[PDB]
Amino acid sequence: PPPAIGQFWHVTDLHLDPTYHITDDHTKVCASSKGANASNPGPFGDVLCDSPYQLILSAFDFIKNSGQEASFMIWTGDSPPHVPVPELSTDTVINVITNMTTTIQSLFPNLQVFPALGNHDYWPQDQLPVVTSKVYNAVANLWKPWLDEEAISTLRKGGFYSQKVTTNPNLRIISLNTNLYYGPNIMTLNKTDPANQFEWLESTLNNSQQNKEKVYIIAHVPVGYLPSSQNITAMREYYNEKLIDIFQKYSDVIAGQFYGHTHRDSIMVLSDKKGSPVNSLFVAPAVTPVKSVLEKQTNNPGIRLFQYDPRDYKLLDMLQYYLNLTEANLKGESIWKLEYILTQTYDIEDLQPESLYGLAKQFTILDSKQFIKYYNYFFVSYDSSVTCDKTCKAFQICAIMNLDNISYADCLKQLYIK
Ligand SMILES: Nc1ccn([C@@H]2O[C@H](COP(=O)(O)O)[C@@H](O)[C@H]2O)c(=O)n1
Ligand SMILES: *[C@@H]1O[C@H](CO)[C@@H](O)[C@H](O)[C@H]1NC(C)=O
Ligand SMILES: *[C@@H]1O[C@H](CO)[C@@H](O)[C@H](O)[C@H]1NC(C)=O
Ligand SMILES: *[C@@H]1O[C@H](CO)[C@@H](O)[C@H](O)[C@H]1NC(C)=O
Ligand SMILES: [Zn+2]
Ligand SMILES: [Zn+2]
Repeated sequence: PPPAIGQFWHVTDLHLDPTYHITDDHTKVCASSKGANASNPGPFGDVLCDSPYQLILSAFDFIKNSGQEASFMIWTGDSPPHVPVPELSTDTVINVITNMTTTIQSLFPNLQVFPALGNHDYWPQDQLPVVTSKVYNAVANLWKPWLDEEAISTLRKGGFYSQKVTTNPNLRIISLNTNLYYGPNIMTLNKTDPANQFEWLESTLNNSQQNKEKVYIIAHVPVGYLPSSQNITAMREYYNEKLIDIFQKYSDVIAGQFYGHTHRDSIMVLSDKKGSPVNSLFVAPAVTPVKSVLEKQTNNPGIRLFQYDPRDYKLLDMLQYYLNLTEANLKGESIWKLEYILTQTYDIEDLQPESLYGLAKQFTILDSKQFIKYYNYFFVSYDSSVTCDKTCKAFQICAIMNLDNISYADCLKQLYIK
């Protein structure tokens, strides 16, 4: 039993659409909808539209009014909205990051925050470079009030840094720019090691290894396989394999990992080369509810809070908060509710890797009531009469339990493939 509980927030993929507004021509409500009629728009947004400022605002207002205390906050990026490149620019990107960064800093003057860059936090999107740049330097200025000179230094070099936490200074947050590894990123094609991030990672980890230090990885694009499709890593396979090895090697140091990018609530469990679970990974869903017209599903906006043991930074639990957008628009109020408490709904001990690996196995049971939950929660309770066939479920399961491609294919073939 632990004598006090550490808590920190994780917010991601804010995707602000400064255009949003209610008007009678639903093609004009928000530029992110790209000309489509916004399905049923309200003051807190629309499924076809990125986040109106007031949604983003209510999310942070709920945190401040939450009645939870927190040592820090993790912010995994993607702040500009989904509109085509010509419609945007480097300066707009920066104004948007600036607004977010300021808005947070105003409401949370005393709170430390550790950002990571996402793939839309650049113009043109996804083209995050190896060497310094206007955006990298822009954010370094904006995030000074939360970071070292040492941190800040590397931040401008290639979009990344690492940082002891003020209120727990043997906890080091490592913020990675995994956008360097994202498919669409033309800057990094054919590069052995973009911005020497692997070198610096291997280096930064090895260093924490010795100094009795625990590490939390923060980043935007997760490692592993995208769970709602077949044999597609989120990053470039090549890098995913490379990163997994690194995490394998130093898993004793890493006490948790945290990502966004997918806009969905997901867990993953890294196993050692031997096949034994050794690191827990957590992909938090987005604040924006945005989606394609052809897509049945999306997320409800979401916000989450983690719990740790201040001694070893072991992960005790996670509480997932959300907005029932439809309701929130019907009432025209920000009723940020609690969706679930992780150890409660799944009836497991903690967030250790063995704990979660065990839950994963329970999912594999024919008609697992457990997996059913996990799939409601996967789209942040968005439709709850939602269902899932054997194949989709297989693609989820394998993703949760297999991070590198050997073991992901074994899991796929095992049951069954073209
Ligand atoms: N509404 C949305 C928005 C993004 N996505 C997916 O999640 C990822 C989100 O990346 P961005 O947030 O950088 O667009 C994309 O790879 C996209 O395929 C989705 O499935 N539904
Ligand atoms: C941020 O953006 C929104 C709309 O674009 C505006 O109403 C809000 O006041 C701005 N706030 C800051 C701190 O820039
Ligand atoms: C949007 O809404 C109006 C009213 O339903 C409709 O007549 C019009 O065709 C729609 N336009 C598009 C692009 O969907
Ligand atoms: C999975 O994807 C990679 C493409 O990156 C491919 O080379 C590999 O052969 C594929 N595996 C299967 C089972 O098709
Ligand atoms: Zn995003
Ligand atoms: Zn993204």
